[PDB]
Amino acid sequence: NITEEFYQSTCSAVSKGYLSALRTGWYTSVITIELSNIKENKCNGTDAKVKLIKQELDKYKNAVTELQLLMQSTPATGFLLGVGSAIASGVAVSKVLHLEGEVNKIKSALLSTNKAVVSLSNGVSVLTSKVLDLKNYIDKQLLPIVNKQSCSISNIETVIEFQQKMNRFLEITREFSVNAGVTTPVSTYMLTNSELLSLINDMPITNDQKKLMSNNVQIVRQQSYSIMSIIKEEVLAYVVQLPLYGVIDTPCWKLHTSPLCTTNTKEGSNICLTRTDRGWYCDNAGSVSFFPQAETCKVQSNRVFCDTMNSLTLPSEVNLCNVDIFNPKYDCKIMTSKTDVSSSVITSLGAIVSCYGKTKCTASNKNRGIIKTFSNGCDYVSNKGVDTVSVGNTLYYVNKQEGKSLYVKGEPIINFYDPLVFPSDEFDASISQVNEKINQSLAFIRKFDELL
Amino acid sequence: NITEEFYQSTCSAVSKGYLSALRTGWYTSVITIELSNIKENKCNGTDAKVKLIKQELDKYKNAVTELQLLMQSTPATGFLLGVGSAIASGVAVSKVLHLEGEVNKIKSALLSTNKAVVSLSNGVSVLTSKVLDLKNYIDKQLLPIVNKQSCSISNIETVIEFQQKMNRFLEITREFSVNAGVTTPVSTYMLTNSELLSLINDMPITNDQKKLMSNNVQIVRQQSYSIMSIIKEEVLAYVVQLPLYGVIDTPCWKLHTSPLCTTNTKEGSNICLTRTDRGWYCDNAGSVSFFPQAETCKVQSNRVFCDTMNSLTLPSEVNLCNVDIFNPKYDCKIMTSKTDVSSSVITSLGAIVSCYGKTKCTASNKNRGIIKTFSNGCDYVSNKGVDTVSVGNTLYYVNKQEGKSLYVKGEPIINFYDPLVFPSDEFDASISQVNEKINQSLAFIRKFDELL
Amino acid sequence: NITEEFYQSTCSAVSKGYLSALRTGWYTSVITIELSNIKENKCNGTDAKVKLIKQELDKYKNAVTELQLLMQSTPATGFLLGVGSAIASGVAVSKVLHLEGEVNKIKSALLSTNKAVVSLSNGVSVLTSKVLDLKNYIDKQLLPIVNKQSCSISNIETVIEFQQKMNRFLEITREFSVNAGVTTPVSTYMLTNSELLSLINDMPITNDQKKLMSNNVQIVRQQSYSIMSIIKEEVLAYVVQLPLYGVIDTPCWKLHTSPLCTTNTKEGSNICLTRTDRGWYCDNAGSVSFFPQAETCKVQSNRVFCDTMNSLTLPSEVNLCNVDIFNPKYDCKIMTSKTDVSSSVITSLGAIVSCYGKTKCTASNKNRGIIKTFSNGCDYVSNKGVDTVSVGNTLYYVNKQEGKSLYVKGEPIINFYDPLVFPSDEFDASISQVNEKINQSLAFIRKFDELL
Repeated sequence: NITEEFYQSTCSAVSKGYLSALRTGWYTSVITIELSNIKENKCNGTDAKVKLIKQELDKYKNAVTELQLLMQSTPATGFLLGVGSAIASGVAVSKVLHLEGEVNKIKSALLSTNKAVVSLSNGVSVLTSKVLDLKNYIDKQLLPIVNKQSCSISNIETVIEFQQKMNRFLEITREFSVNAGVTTPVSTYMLTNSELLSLINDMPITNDQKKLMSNNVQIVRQQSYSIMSIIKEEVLAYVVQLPLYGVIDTPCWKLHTSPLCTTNTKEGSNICLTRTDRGWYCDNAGSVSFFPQAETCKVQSNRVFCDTMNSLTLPSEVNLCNVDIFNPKYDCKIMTSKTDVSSSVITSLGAIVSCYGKTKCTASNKNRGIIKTFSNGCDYVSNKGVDTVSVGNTLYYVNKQEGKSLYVKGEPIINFYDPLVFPSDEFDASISQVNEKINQSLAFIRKFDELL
Repeated sequence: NITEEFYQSTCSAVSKGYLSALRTGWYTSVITIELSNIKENKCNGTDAKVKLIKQELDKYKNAVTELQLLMQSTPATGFLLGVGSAIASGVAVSKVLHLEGEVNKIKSALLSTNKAVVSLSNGVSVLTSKVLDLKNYIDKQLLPIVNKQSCSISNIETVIEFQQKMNRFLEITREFSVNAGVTTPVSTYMLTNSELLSLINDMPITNDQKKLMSNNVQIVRQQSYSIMSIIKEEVLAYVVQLPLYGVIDTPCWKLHTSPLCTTNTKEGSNICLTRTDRGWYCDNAGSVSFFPQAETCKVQSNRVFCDTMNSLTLPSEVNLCNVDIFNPKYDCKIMTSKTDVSSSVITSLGAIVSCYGKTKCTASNKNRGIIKTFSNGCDYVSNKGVDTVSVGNTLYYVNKQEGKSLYVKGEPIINFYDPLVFPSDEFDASISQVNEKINQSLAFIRKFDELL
Repeated sequence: NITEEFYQSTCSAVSKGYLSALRTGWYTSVITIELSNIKENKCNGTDAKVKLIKQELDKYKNAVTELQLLMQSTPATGFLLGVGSAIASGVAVSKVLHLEGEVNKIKSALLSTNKAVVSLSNGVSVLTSKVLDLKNYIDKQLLPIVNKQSCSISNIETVIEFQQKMNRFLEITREFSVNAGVTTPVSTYMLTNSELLSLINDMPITNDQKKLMSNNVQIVRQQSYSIMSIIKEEVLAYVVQLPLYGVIDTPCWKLHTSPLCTTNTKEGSNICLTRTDRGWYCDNAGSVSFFPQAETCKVQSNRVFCDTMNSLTLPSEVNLCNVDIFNPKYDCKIMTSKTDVSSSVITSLGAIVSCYGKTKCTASNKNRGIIKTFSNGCDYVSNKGVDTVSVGNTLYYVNKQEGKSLYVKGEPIINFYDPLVFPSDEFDASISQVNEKINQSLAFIRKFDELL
């Protein structure tokens, strides 16, 4: 389903067999945990069971005061990408929860059922859920024991039952403290698989997005956030910021670039060219979304998950950069220099190899050994036969993803540019920029020749 | 308390309502944990309690030898920032602890009280503390049981008591192994809240810094380090590198830049300008501290915490860059190019929006929907009315921090520069650099015209 | 054993007392854990022990289904470095394990002994091991209890024995879920010290590499990967990708660069020069390996561990850049600008200090206070006397590593270049590039003077 074409003219390759899943929104859900006020009780004794229960209660109290310590702390966590607050919706919902009666309203609403829809003070309604019931255990089967009337423990079963109806509050508090209240990815302790699926079921997305997020809950967790919101009264509420995917089943292709120099035998004076448009290109609505940072975009089988916050808006004519560089519809972006370095780029369905100078290049195999030797120039081999490629000192491994590969032979575009008037200081210039500079220099030389 | 002013001339905004807290030093404290030499004992049996105790002792021995495994391992963890060793003081204190009799001296000093001041071998005195007492349990209430004379366990209370007077050694050892001996931020297991506050109380800082670090212990942990130092004899010592704040209650302002191009209708030939001085500007003593990396600086309410290691020293005249770009006192830094891209910058008290070409721009609201439409040019709206802003394909969320915003209307400085002789290759140039280049080109053309 | 020489001509320093350990391959080993199919059993009761056992079994089932959730998820995790898949070998071994009968073959092979060599379906034989035996406990001492015939628990010893013959499956599953199936560094829970040493013993490396990796198992863990491979039948297999070091005991030196400007008293017109070749330089076979990213290379005492994937191949003549910049054998790389900034670089055996303009510079000591004051110009002091250095607003700490330092006095190379025709826009140019630009400008001026 994944097809790859390599263009020898620009030493770039694309993979147009991918399906898109772009995050175009945020969904906030409040998760509450009921707590108990046992700090007043101070049951103590020389008995081993009493000491163990006291230590467990001390750990619980430490966790509670350490969560309360985060209450007075605001939560917060290529060059043209810009900046943005990814957790802004979560902190807004937290601030809306910070008002006086919202805790009382959430308790009154959740006092009947586990999951309910609550209208907040700002007019925005968010789904609310209760995951843990610690009060129902402490105040009913532990509070009489901790009370000073008895201050005695019958058996170790009680302390183990407490540890197990706990340990989860402990891990949640530890994660909140380590991640300063903003934790990503959301762990299973913070939101288990069943509760996550239930929350996805009641989200107002459509059936296709529901199925997609149910089949990629790991990516959902990786693209989610959990922010500490309130610790007041006898409840603990933290907001989960689930992603919203509004772009479903649309074409996307990843573009890989490798530097292409000239084949001059001299050590110097070897001009070079490289394309500065690496990343994913997703189409959503009459335009192409550019994702320069490949780390923010995750690939699951044939489906790619990308974040629109770290994205750039480009016109639909950017696709012509792959077929015709000198097309007038769009201005392709290139980088110019003459550092004759040797390097190779590993692709999903192959490996672009371009070693220059006195650097060897071997495409080895796990059984037949070396099967291909590269000369001076851009080259590309599909992963059907070659398992790993070696460039000089390095030993790169080629991904063994199944698919089809295509080779588009063409004359390199660096052979059409005169090295005498070739600028080698461009960092983020374009084809039009380089053409204008070359024309300026050539016309300068022409007018000098005419004046002489 | 936070005020923001936006300048239309340079498409930059500042927020001068912040208070500074700069780290200008390091404080090292040694924390010791007593251990026991049970490796000689090999009590075993078919009883379930004996097997459980043996497994717990095996886990303890594994933790001990895994900490001893780190003994023979040295600990170690915009372009003009430079390099530096953040844990150099900690490794120096560790090396000073590595001498022969320092372990014996620390044991003799801490044998009486929990916290004491110890003069080291290098003449530097550091506060020392003992957080765990595992020897007092193992050698007094467990050693007779583990001894081969009995090799029998009366009840499961003993194994649970051991697990709980432990599990903390376990987590500490796991964190040390995961983080290669240098862990940051310091977890509550490594230094609890009470011990951290006690250590802050005896630090020789003044009352203001004491109160500030007591109210921001989360930031203190985030800016602290814990380095494994020694595992010898029957003690385990690791050094905690707490930050020292020598700059308290001084003005600081964060500056945000957005690219500003021309409003030409052509697809190309659209010159642009951007300021390359993003980051925080803190004044400490007759100078401004520049922090290009915003990740290293953390904001807590109206107080900002910054690290002087990743800082640059700038004269006090750098403030004039906000009011008068062409002031002769200081040379403002700008970036020149003509890639007409569309992007927006989210600010603390608003959002700077600058979309260019055929890219739409809407400032939506959670209740009234779209409330503002942006034309071609730099613009800025305060977060009082707009909740989220959308640029083309993206959907950015505006922070809802309370404050005041100001708009300073002015003619853009790109309208005063001729695009014909405008350089578009500058990456880290300045106003003087661009003026010199433009003057050179203009004088070149002038002298050609005079020669013809 | 570590010697450092500082060159005043280029304001760069080297440390040639290091020994190399380069990773030139990957070793994959399959680790299997036996599981049991208890999901059919649904023993329940009002007894406290029954409830505790049911909760433990529910936690085990949640861990199992959460590991099964990762089954349908492919695992995946200066400008001339290129890209590459570090876990490609691991995912290839996982795909080879994905075939039909490979699980049955691995079970049949491991049914007799703990560690055995297994020929895979692709013809590549990998060492296989079994670390946990959970089936031998559950199906023999727990299954009769969980069976509906009794559904009763005699004592809490059973549940504690289960928790302890577990908790490790729990931590492994939690780490796999947090790290999306690809975890690095490999924790001790995933591969303990004894099993790691045993695996190193049977690896086909030579004795020298065996000893080196046995003495640096922390670095081995830091440079290793653990990838979820299969969860089928009643076994759980995850592949460990250990590093292979094929370059042993070869010279390596780290090069540090600091900007060096002119000593002009004017605020502007102060040209500067900086070398853009920071990083480690390791020799392996007739060539020098360049590692621009210092984060990927770790230093252990006098031995440096580097990754060849993030490396560049350079000729052996690159060593001449340290002694003779203008040597014709190799073209040294420099950066040109005139931003007169003040900064210092902390070195292993000293600190290169270069502050320019009105910025103070003090080299303080822990006992004698300030011992040295720097004038305008590049300077370097060995860590023998100075403990910490201060540049303007900053307070940098100097590493106290023992060694020898050398000072090579020389005239700065910026004094040989005319500032009038000095280009100040070069980002990654070379000495030849700057010389060509200067010669072009000078010849242009010459021919103008001759024409006038």
